[PDB]
Parts: sequence; C-alpha cells; structure tokens
Amino acid sequence: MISLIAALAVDRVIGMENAMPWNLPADLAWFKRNTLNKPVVMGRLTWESIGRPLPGRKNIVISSKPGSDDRVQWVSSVEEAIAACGDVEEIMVIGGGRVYEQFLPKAQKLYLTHIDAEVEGDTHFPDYDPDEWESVFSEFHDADAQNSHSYCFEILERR
Ligand SMILES: NC(=O)c1ccc[n+]([C@@H]2O[C@H](COP(=O)([O-])OP(=O)(O)OC[C@H]3O[C@@H](n4cnc5c(N)ncnc54)[C@H](OP(=O)(O)O)[C@@H]3O)[C@@H](O)[C@H]2O)c1
Ligand SMILES: CCc1nc(N)nc(N)c1C#C[C@H](C)c1cc(OC)cc(-c2ccncc2)c1
Repeated sequence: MISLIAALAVDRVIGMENAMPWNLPADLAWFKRNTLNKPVVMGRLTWESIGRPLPGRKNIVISSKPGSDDRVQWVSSVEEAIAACGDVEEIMVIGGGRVYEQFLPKAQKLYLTHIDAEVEGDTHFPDYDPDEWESVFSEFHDADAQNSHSYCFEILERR
C-alpha cells in the first residue's frame, strides 16, 4: 500500500530554499513512529537536503541522473519504484511536491501534520479533493516549550 507523510503549514506550504521553515520535534517523533520499519521514497533535492539515509530502512530516491550514491537505491519513475520495494504491506513517501503529486493518485492513505503557522515557501503539497478522503484519526496539540506552533496529527483514507 502507498502512503504519503507530510507536515503542512497554513495554505499548504512544505518548504523554502531547500529546507523546512520551522522546527518541530513532536512532528519529528510522529514521522519517526510512522516511518519505522517501512521503506521510504523521496526526490533528489530532498535526499540532498538530508544527505544521510534513514537507519534500518530501505531508502529509495527518484531521479534522471546516475546514482551519485551507493547507500540508496535509485529509480527513474513511479511503477518500478513500487517494484523496487517488493512485497511490502505499506510504502512511505516523504517528499517532496512533485513526488507527492504523482503518488497522490496512487496513495491510499495520508499521514498529515497540520502546522498552525503562516510562513514563506516555494513548494506546496498537491491539492487533494476533500471529497476523496476521510479522517480516521485526529490528534490536536497546542504549542509548548519544544513546539513553536500548535499542530494536529491526522490520518486520512481514500473513498
Ligand atoms: N513539510 C514536509 O512534509 C516536507 C517533506 C519533504 C520535503 N519538503 C520540502 O519540499 C521540497 C521538495 O519538493 P519538490 O517538489 O521541490 O521536489 P521532489 O518531489 O522532492 O523532488 C523532485 C525531484 O525528483 C526527480 N523526479 C521526481 N519524479 C521523477 C520521475 N517520475 N522521473 C524522473 N525523475 C523524477 C526530479 O528530478 P529529475 O526528473 O530531473 O531526475 C526532481 O528533481 C523541498 O524544499 C523540501 O524541503 C517538505
Ligand atoms: C519534519 C519531517 C517530516 N515530518 C512529517 N510529519 N512528515 C514528513 N514527511 C517529514 C519529512 C521529511 C523529509 C522528506 C526527510 C527526508 C529524509 O530523507 C533521507 C530524511 C529525513 C530525516 C532524516 C533524519 N532525521 C530527520 C529527518 C526527513
């Protein structure tokens, strides 16, 4: 099964100047919890935004250049990227925007972190039709010491 996991600011902003315009440890924990023991897939600039694989996970990145790296599996499209996962129950897509867009029709579940902050960004999460998803899980958290802005964790499923 395919799923997308993302942190969304106000009006769906996900990134600015090859980075994320916030720092939330709670959402980091949520990310780590739901991406654990699952394979992850990302685009080039995101991989380059990290530069180091996720521990004990099968890391897959999508591109049009030769693998500049041997510690990760390189793929050039969507359907063979799924075949690059094998016989798995759940596949994780962690970004970014164009990957989100291409896999959103493929995705059957959405792990969304709703960040309550309006901030600046060049990249957005694909507009999904709220007609197409329903919320099975909603967990709201106000901002605190470690968390600069409030946030709400949500799990969506297709219909
Ligand atoms: N808040 C969040 O949840 C979060 C999480 C992750 C990332 N982000 C942010 O979002 C931004 C990244 O998103 P993005 O839209 O810029 O890029 P992206 O989707 O992560 O990466 C796209 C890259 O992957 C390659 N690619 C994608 N599909 C391909 C295909 N079908 N065939 C061949 N290559 C393909 C493309 O290069 P080529 O096609 O030329 O090879 C392209 O350069 C970053 O700024 C990051 O900081 C935010
Ligand atoms: C807030 C992070 C985050 N939060 C939520 N709720 N969803 C997400 N999808 C992401 C994210 C992300 C990006 C794609 C990412 C890619 C990556 O590709 C290797 C490694 C990491 C990462 C390696 C180690 N420690 C922290 C993050 C993050």
